[PDB]
Amino acid sequence: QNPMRDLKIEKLVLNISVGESGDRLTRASKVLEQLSGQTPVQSKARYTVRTFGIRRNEKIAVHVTVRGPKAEEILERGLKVKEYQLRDRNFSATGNFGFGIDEHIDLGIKYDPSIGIFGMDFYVVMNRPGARVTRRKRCKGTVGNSHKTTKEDTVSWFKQKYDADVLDK
Amino acid sequence: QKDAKSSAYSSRFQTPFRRRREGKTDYYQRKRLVTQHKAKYNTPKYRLVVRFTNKDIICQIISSTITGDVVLAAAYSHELPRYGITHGLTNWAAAYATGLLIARRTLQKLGLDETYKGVEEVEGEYELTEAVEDGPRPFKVFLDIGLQRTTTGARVFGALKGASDGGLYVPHSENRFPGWDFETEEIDPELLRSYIFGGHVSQYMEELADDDEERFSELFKGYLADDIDADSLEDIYTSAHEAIRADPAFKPTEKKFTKEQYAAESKKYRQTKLSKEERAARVAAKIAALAGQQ
Amino acid sequence: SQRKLQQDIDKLLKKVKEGIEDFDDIYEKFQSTDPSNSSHREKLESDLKREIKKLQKHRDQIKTWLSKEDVKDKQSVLMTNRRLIENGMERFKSVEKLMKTKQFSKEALTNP
Amino acid sequence: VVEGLRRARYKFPGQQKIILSKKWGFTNLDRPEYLKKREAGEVKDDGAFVKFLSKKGSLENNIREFPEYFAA
Amino acid sequence: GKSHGYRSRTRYMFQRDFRKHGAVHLSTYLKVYKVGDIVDIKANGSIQKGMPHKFYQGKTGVVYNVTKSSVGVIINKMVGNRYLEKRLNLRVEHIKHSKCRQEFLERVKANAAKRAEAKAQGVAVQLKRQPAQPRESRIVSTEGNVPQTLAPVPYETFI
RNA sequence: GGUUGCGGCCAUAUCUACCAGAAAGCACCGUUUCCCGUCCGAUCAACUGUAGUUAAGCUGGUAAGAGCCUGACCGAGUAGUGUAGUGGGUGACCAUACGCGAAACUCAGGUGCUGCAAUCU
RNA sequence: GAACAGAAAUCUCCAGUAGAACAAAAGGGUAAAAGCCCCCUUGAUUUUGAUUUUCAGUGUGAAUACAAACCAUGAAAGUGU
RNA sequence: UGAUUAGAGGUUCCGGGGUCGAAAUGACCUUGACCUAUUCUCAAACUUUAAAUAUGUAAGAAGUCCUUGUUACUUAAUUGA
RNA sequence: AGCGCCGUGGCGCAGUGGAAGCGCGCAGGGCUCAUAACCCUGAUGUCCUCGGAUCGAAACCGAGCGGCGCUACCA
Ligand SMILES: [Mg+2]
Ligand SMILES: [Mg+2]
Ligand SMILES: [Mg+2]
Ligand SMILES: [Mg+2]
Ligand SMILES: [Mg+2]
Ligand SMILES: [Mg+2]
Ligand SMILES: [Mg+2]
Ligand SMILES: [Mg+2]
Repeated sequence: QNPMRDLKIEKLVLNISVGESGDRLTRASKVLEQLSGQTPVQSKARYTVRTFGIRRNEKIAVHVTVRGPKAEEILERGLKVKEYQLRDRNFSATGNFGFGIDEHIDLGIKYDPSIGIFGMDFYVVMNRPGARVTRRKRCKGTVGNSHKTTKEDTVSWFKQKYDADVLDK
Repeated sequence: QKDAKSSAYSSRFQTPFRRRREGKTDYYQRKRLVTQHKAKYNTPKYRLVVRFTNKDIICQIISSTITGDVVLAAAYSHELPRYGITHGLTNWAAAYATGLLIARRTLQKLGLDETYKGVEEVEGEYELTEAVEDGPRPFKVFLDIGLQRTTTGARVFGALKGASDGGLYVPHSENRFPGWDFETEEIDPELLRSYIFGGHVSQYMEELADDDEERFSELFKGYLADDIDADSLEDIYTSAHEAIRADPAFKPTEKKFTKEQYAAESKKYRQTKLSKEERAARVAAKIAALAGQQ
Repeated sequence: SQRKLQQDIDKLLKKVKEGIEDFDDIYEKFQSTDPSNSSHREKLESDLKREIKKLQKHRDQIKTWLSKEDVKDKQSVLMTNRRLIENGMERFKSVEKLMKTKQFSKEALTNP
Repeated sequence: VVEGLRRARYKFPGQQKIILSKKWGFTNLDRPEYLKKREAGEVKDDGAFVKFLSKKGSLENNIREFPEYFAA
Repeated sequence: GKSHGYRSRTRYMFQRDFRKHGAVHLSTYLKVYKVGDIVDIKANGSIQKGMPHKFYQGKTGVVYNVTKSSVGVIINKMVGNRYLEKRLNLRVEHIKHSKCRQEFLERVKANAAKRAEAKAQGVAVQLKRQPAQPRESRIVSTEGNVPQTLAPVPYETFI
């Protein structure tokens, strides 16, 4: 039936994969911390690759995970930039989705010439209550099939919320 | 079409132990716990098994045999109403009281209670049950916290402290008790005593009742219904401790029924297996309907 | 015989040392050519090229010696001689690139 | 084909025998057993071989294939 | 050159088995060994400490020493023209109790019970085992068992 | 008989797809002052048992289910093999005598049992 | 599945009995680990003995299990020569 | 695990060809791979399974049972060894 | 047959884990009446093939292909 199987936002992860380390990475991290209210975490390259100009253990990206009401606040702040319009490609087969934006000033962030301009990748992980069966330490289990979120119910949720429309296929 | 497993995979799959599949036992820890110095031939090794569920604390004294584990004595948090604790049956003080109760219970049923009185005047100091001379050694038991995280302030160590102050000899250091300052490697006894007597919930009750009354009515509703204010829980915990030291004798319930009386209704409710002949009849009817051209 | 081997070891080591020595004087005279004398500059380049080719050949022999020949005692001096040959090699490479670069070629014009 | 195999036998060392098998082709069933199996619908041809219906397995797939055997 | 290490030719011997890899069950640690017990040696590849040499795999010996996590066993090794006694310190994961010894102890107490019983009657217990004696006479009937005649079969290809 | 804690043997217990689950118990669940830990009170920690829900977990059942397990005078006394011959055969190898004796295959059946303690219409 | 970002950069979910990794040859062994990350450390310590392999039951090398100390870690059982 | 024969059914938002094509997360057909269910033949350094022959031990008096003596070992304990 | 070397631009050759160059040729422009010479520039590679180690190499370690050189003695 439908007692407490409502699709809530588990988390929103904001990723910024910079081409290199240094001042630009620190500036992107300052963008992320003034946006999210939390300090972000940097991510090193898994291996060397010459055509992208990165070495192993280089700190080439920075991301942050946001939960709670601030998650949907930043999400609607990005959705109004995306015109409340998303491709169905943007929705995963497991029920999660995401979208990338450029030029983060669209989110109402007052520009400072110190930090500069950065594009981001939003990804939204959705689930139902009872998701800690797979996350807890003791008596770890797997979520049932009728409780698994998927693309059809998450696009129905996303359309009945936000008054949004999905794009063609 | 996607979530499929091959017959070779299912034939080569080695299932773990059943408790591992259930996710309830760490066998790596169990081997180090239950094994004995072989020159102590049949000497049992005793585990203080402390488990925390929602709404309950389970304390057991358990030895191990080859056919299974054997319980000396158990103490649950839901029988603290015998001793005057009605609310907060999973907090730190309830863990301490359960540890003290199972310690006194095992000491009484072993006869080691008139000696090894434990700590009567509780003040929050760190000390173990020392062996009294000219007499028997104290009963030795080791913790089995299971998969629970060792953490400074965790109430498994409140159960530890309760069992140790009850007169049991359980080996431990003090760097996991609340009040252990990290940079100054010492224990603060007064914060530990406050945690024993529930100061950490009484302070919350006060700093909620002063400003946010809707939360203080949502939770702590039972304290409001039973006129329990913040300062009283210290003395009801002291009275529960002295009642525990008065009689840990484990009066059980009257059960309201019999084993077969429960079993009749549950046997009526449980689903049964489908026998071979009726399974064959089922598949024959499935052939006659599905494959019988509708 | 290990004796005949170590004999030719010592022979190549003294040949390498005198080759380094008549490389270094050509190097410093290249740096002191008074670069107006461009003919003498190019002569000094082509003169130290022969010496570094001789040392390169000796280095290949040292490579084979350390690989297969069971030198059995003198890994140290064979390695130090190899390090000196290769440092003279990159010295010659810096010299020869410095003369080979052209003043308005694209490699000169992008980054001084 | 007996003469072809007899001609091919000269190219081999040792002794070889030419045996007419009682099996239907490259299968493992005898001729009348395969005949009484194929008059019903429990055979289903493949590229060159043939798949058989077994009493084991899911009834749904067993009826999805071999429908003529189940159309009794 | 030749190779005779401590674990030469132990490839399949110290393999674990099919589908019982991983940790060992707790009965091996819960079992109690005493001085004079008779134990069989079967090495466990999962436990690398205290392993027996490959010669002693499947060998049966007598316990002479009990330590914290190990057991001293005495084996008779055939060396040259005589046996030598070999003292082995083996962790208990490579050791199990011999079942023949306890089945002999049950036979001992059963013989004791028989003797103690029949001492009150004097009926000549005859406590020794006896081999399989030749079977004595019997009369087999044909009622519902008329003999069925068999014959050798001719040759057929069967391909 | 159900359930919880601790287990023993470690798939007859696992896996895939559905269905059901009185009571209680577990569970999801609610909160962030305190101890504590995280980029994130998601995990971990603490508090409440209050606001709710059996949706999931968990238990059970179903499936000519996969897998697994047991048995067969099913294959087959076959393959192989110890011993014997001044046995056969140019040889390769193969029969016979006294003995031991499989695996796959096929068919049939089954799909956790159980220990200590506590609790439940 | 997610801007630049593509076959390969970073992030998220699902499946995943090991198809990876464990300095090196190959072979065993290992999944709340023996793998990866983090914290603390020096037990890679002292005193001599016993035992296993090679074997003459000699040596050398390597290894095993205890005893007597002094320590490390961990809540602890324990583990560490 | 590795080797290996032959077809069948499929999958390309995703191999190479042509065709209808301006192209299209378009269409038809050809050929390669990837998957599914089959099929033929194999392994000293592959294996679920697994013999025969060889191989270790035991079949008591130095044994068993009952009772209670020693210890500085061991146990919470006259508990065990 | 064994051993050792070599294989890089069109030709002859260098080349050490952060990774392809020297000379002559070739192309464009200039000078010259014109061509050489000369001046200013530019382009040029399956690093013999195949696989592996490495985070990564032409280099390190293997399989062959091709071409060279040394030895093949005592009767
Ligand atoms: Mg642990
Ligand atoms: Mg084996
Ligand atoms: Mg070691
Ligand atoms: Mg660990
Ligand atoms: Mg030795
Ligand atoms: Mg030690
Ligand atoms: Mg020109
Ligand atoms: Mg000209």
